[PDB]
Amino acid sequence: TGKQLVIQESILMLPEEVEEVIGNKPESDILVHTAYDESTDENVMLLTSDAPEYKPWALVIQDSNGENKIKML
Amino acid sequence: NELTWHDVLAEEKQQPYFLNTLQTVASERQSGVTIYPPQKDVFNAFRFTELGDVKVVILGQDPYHGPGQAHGLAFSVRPGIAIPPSLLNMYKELENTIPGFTRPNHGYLESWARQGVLLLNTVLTVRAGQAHSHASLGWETFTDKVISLINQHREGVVFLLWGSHAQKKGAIIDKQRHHVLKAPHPSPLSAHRGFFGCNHFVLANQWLEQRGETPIDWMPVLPAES
Repeated sequence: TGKQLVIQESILMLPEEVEEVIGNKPESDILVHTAYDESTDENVMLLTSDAPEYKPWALVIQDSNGENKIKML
Repeated sequence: NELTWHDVLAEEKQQPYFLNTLQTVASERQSGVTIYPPQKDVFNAFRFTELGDVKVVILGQDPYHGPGQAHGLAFSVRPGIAIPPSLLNMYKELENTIPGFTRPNHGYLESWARQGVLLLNTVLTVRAGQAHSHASLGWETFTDKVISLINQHREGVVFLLWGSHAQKKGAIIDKQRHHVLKAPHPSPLSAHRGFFGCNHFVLANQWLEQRGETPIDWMPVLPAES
């Protein structure tokens, strides 16, 4: 059923906050866009730059116990 | 002496930066764009918790850009909207830290508000589906003032500062006039490794009783009316 990847929130983080997790360092402010799902209990995050660009930077998949599946875009 | 949300807010509402902000938003609405926290709700944070009742202060960025989510209070959502990632995790810290606790079934936090928990966002409006879009209107200079006044005319207030953006950055309060706890944002991207072990909620309650002030019930309740 092709439908909506509903972003539930968008948190603005500084580059040094993201580096701390991703391992890579964003050359600007980042916007963490999170979609939840209590089917697989997963957190889908799309990290893009600050407004008004929203230039995709990374995609992060996290499971019930906090493991992160990172991918640079 | 000088004890209400008329504090400077009687001048800080006459100021050009603030007046312009309001209009520029007023126009945008009327112009066709649907800005989000309905004009009626925009100031709810100050409505549910008066300057003198502020015991704790939790800082948020800007409101929810989704339909029906935001209602004027940081982190909180309306009575039937999915509990957002960061509020979801906020519940996790409580489910463990506060032993009386147990999780609600919604993210409506007006309860905390009326107990003196100020749920203040730094920027008060946002465009539908466009995060941080009103981040150049002046809400921040209005919200900085707010924090100043609290740090000026009040004492012993607990500030829960989460995330490099709220924490410090725009939060340079008098460390002894008030109790400032810091930690990383509760967002899945950072909740783990930093946030989850902090007992801000409990600590914020340990320091209150310590002063005689009644503690905060951190478990969400649900009224309504009609």
